[PDB]
Amino acid sequence: HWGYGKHNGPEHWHKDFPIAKGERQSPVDIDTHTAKYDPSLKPLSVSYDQATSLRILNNGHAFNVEFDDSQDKAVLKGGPLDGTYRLIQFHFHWGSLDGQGSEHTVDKKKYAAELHLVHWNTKYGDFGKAVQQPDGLAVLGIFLKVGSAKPGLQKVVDVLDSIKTKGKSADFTNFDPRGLLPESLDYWTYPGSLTTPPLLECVTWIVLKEPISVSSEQVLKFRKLNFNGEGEPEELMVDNWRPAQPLKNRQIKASF
Ligand SMILES: [Zn+2]
Repeated sequence: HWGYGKHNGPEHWHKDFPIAKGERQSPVDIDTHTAKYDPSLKPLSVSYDQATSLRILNNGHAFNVEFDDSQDKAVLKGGPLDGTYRLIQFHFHWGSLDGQGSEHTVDKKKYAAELHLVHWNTKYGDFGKAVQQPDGLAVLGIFLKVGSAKPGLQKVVDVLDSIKTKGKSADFTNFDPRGLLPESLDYWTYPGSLTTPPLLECVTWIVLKEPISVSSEQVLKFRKLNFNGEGEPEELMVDNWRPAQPLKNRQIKASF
């Protein structure tokens, strides 16, 4: 029964998911002065040439664009990672206003939104097994600021009308996630968690330093989605972000 409201939001999650108060929760504030350059970090390898998108789903918390992860089609490797992580889905977190919406923050700065590209470690065979492992997932996080339109985002914006409410899905084949990336793959990395229930501590976070720019009209269309199901009272899908959690005994490493 979790969500983002006063009554079921992030301050409540710990009662059903006690790991909400654990030692490696996400997101976190990235203090750019405290993050250390780690000259031992490899460049990221983002291999999305054969990515096979299938479907877009409104799950009542966000929308997920789902990929065929039955083979090594779209993978993330290198950087802080050992082995091969397969893309399974991406989604966003966003605000009611342009001054909030990201989950990570940079020197306490909040971006308008944040893209998460979710990948699982192929050595665990399936996603459900991977989330039970401390190195099971790699999530590539990309900040969104409001400015110029992102052309590679418009096919997503265009289909949101068709998945307005919880449980609605649409075919979403032949979408190229390379169109969502910034120019630079410079990043921060730290060990953390899923940012929604069940809040499992299974994620190597890789957060790109360079935000992508989207237009006010693009983000306005995200804010027209609904948390509710069809024929229920309208609740706009906005402010689906968890705030920054304690860093505790963790160091954030910079690739640059
Ligand atoms: Zn997310």
